[PDB]
Amino acid sequence: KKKTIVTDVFQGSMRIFTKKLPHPDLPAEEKEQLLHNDEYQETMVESTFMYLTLDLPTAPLYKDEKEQLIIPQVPLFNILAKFNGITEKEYKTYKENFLKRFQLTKLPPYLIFCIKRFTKNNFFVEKNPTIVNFPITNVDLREYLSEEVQAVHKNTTYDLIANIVHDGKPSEGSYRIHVLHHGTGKWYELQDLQVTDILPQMITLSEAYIQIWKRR
Amino acid sequence: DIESSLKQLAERR
Amino acid sequence: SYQKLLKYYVLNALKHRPPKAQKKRYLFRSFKATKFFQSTKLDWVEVGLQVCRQGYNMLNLLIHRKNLNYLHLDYNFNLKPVKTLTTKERKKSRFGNAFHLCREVLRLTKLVVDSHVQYRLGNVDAFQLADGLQYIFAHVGQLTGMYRYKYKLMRQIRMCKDLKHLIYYRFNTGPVGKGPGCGFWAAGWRVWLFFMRGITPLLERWLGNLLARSHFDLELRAAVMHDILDMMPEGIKQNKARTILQHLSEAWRCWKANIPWKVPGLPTPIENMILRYVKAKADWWTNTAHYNRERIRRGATVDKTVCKKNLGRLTRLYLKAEQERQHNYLKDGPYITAEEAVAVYTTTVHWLESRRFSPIPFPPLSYKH
Amino acid sequence: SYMLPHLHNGWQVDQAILSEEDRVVVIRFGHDWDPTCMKMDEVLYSIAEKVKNFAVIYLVDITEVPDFNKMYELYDPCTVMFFFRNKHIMIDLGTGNNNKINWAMEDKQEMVDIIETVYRGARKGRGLVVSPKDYSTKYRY
Amino acid sequence: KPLPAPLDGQRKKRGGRRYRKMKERLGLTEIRKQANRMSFGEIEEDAYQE
Amino acid sequence: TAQCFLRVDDESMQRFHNRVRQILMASGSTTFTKIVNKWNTALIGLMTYFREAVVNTQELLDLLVKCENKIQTRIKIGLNSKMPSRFPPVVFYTPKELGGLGMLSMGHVLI
Amino acid sequence: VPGLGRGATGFDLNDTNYDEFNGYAGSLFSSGPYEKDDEEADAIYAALDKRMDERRKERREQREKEEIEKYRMERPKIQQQFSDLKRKLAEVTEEEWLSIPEVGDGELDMRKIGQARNTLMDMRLSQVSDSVSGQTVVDPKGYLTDLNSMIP
Ligand SMILES: O=P(O)(O)O[C@H]1[C@@H](OP(=O)(O)O)[C@@H](OP(=O)(O)O)[C@@H](OP(=O)(O)O)[C@@H](OP(=O)(O)O)[C@H]1OP(=O)(O)O
Repeated sequence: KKKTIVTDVFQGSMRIFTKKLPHPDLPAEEKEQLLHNDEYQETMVESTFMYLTLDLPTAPLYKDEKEQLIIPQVPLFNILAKFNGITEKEYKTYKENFLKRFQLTKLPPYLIFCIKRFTKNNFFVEKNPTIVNFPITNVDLREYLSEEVQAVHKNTTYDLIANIVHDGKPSEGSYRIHVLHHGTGKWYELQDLQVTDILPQMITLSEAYIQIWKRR
Repeated sequence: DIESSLKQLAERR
Repeated sequence: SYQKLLKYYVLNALKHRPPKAQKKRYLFRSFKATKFFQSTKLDWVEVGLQVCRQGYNMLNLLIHRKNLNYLHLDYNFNLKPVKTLTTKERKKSRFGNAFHLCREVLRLTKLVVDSHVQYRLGNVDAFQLADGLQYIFAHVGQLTGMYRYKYKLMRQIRMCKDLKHLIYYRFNTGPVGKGPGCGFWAAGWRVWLFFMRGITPLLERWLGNLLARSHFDLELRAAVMHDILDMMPEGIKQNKARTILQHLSEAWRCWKANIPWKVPGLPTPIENMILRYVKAKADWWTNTAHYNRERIRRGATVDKTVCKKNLGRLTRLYLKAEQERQHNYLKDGPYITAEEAVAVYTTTVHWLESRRFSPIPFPPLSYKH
Repeated sequence: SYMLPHLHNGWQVDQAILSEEDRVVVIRFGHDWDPTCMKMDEVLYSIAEKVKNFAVIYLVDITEVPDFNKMYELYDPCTVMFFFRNKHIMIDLGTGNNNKINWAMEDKQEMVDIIETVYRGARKGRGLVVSPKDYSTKYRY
Repeated sequence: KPLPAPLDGQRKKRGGRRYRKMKERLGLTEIRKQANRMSFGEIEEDAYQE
Repeated sequence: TAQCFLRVDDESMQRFHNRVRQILMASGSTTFTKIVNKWNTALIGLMTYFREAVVNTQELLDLLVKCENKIQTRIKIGLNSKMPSRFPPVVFYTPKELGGLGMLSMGHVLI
Repeated sequence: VPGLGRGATGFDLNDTNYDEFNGYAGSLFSSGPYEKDDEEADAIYAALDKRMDERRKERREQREKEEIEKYRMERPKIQQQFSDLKRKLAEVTEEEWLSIPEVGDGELDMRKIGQARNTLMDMRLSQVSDSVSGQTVVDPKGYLTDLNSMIP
């Protein structure tokens, strides 16, 4: 069934602009000659995304000389920049290079962000400690949609309603959730049988792992 | 000087 | 012996895998197709003697090619020195296990062929010949020094002895008692042929070769140095290599100390390469520190340097984690909720009031004690 | 890397041994790729400038310079050789042979003490010196 | 700083005079008896007090 | 009314084994006298703390005899690289005032 | 000049060149009387070896290629990992190389919310503590002055 409740609620349409790349270990003349091969150009691989996988920037390693904490801080719009349309994130499989440009074409009623924390390095798995600075009451995605696409959706203002947060080391980690209780305005943190009343301001401080936003 | 040894090491490894 | 024969039978029947599809290439057909080989019909004893002679000649050629004239090989394939060996000569005489294994194989062939020629001369009876073959195939380890050069061969030897225990105690029933007259050499001959099947490719590869014609950080540092100095102007790299090495060491030290590292005059490509190198070395450093701590805590044998280094690494890692924990406390605020804290405070004040506890005053200036 | 100076022929070696009169000449016979040589050369670079006053270190490739293989019994993957005023100094490490280290110690202080003892014994006049440690047992527990 | 080249000059050429104050600072006349002594025969204090 | 069977916790046994290992590794060039003094102090602390539990715990007794054999071994190897078959125990257990190491014993040693 | 020109006397057999199996590496007949007949013999024997390897050549080579491809994909050599930065490092002017020095030399503040919550908890604890009457406290300055006066 092409249209289920899961697809009707969470699935959206996104336009993948896959641009193949020549091998970097080639002369510049051959590099530009491969631009006429009609293989290393943007393609139309537009598909459906059930969730958005946001990739955090790597940890700053050395702490900044400023008085700020060693914990890195990145705004929500900065990680939500691979889907702006012009940003070109490198994709390199075995003996091949790409430039996967992403452009959203249909915004689902409930948007799912899957922030990438745990990455497998050469020896173990490291959890990215970057803190995402996101608002919890107004996010406008109109700038991430094509002009012919922006006209279709009247509403693009998203409110965060769910926030799954992972705490601790990658192995002995724990999962908690911040849920927005409608009817009221209270925000509640649930961890197993523990239900606490969290303040709306403190949600952005924790390491957001998964996020559910409502389009209104 | 250092590069001469680096090339020998890379070739042999 | 029965139990071990059953053990090896079961092991063969269980470790057995179906044979894999081939293209059916036959070695001897290819040999006949070339000009270097010719076919004839010969007695088995004659070809046994000829093979023994050819093996002796080929071993002589291999010995003399190394100019090791101080080692003499007899016709029974027993290699012995003729003089006290110099250390240089002793190292030159290290032929490896392959040469000795081939020599002992040729010695076993010499034994079998010599027993057969002894029977053919008429000195011994055919029963004596069969019994001698049984003894040879049951006492390869004693008659021939094979086990030292290939340890696995020892297993085969036990097989043969087990097979002897299987045959003798059935052969020696009734009127026949213990004696040297039992000739039944199918089992040991089978076992040694099956060993030869396995070891033929190894000796062929050795002869073809002989007749032809932990420290991840150091390697990481060397490789990044090679990569940087390749992309380096020739006329400037005299001292810039040392400067960038000093920069690499400083960056590693700065990461080890949780202090900012930002060289102003360093170009951003070299800076990014240094950052990547520090990241990789730090990942390896953390992983090897954790692995060494697990090894030491488990009880593995370690020297002082390892423990000292591990302690240092762990110290750095634990202070990194403690700084992270302090910053997390500062960011996420107090972990105790306000109402939780006031509940604890009310509990404490109720306890102390119930105890009628008088608070301890500031150390009095005229304190008697 | 290997910032320590290298000798590319026997001539470089045999005037390097005679170049130093008040400093102990240290020669590492081996191969850079050899890991054990890598450990020793890292240790030497860690102390290359610490012993600049009374010692000097040179790296010699066995393949590049194979003339000393027979005379110095250079059959190990790596050896360390100590000279002073054209005379070799034997060190009694307790390993059986006193002519060459033949192993890579991770602690740089052990090598510093070894070279200091060699210098003290060479300036005093003894051709054979005693290591201030026993290396027969690895001291691992 | 590089480690200075080890050397063994003459330990002392003359004595008396200031030399004595030198030792007085470090190496002054201690008890020099019954402190570095072991008393081969008997035991002081407890057996294995250490 | 009840019997309270005592034992030494495996954590304490591991601490004692680690202390013995530290004594063995931190020996290096130190005099045998100080090594034996450290072993004696460790043994005295263990026994004066776990008096009855040491007797009750068989695994602990095996651990102590193994560690004692290690300490003596260390001294022996220091004396000579070759293994001294039937080494005399008199050198170990003789009190320091009489020239020996003054080593305490917890295993069954037959002179 | 040989090694004896130093006037020294001794007081590939290297362990590296020796392997317990196959003995010492290196063919004993690397050089010798090589002519057209020797080349023909070597070609014939190499052809025989290739024919023998033809038994499982296709599947063996396929498995070898797959295994090496997966090994390289899973674990990349450090030179492969740093090749990207090495090539991105080429774009640098020679003037900047001389400029390399030595080692001789919106956004939300995370501290403010923590300080605010800490101050709130402190205020609550002080409000609760005001009900406690038995607490004792001395005047720091006053006590000190007395200490001052007490100095003989
Ligand atoms: O010469 P060994 O390798 O020690 O073998 C002998 C021998 O067997 P061989 O004839 O194969 O040499 C005897 O055999 P008999 O001549 O007496 O038949 C006898 O074997 P039995 O007494 O079992 O017949 C003996 O045994 P033991 O060592 O128990 O005296 C042992 O044979 P095993 O090595 O098979 O035991």
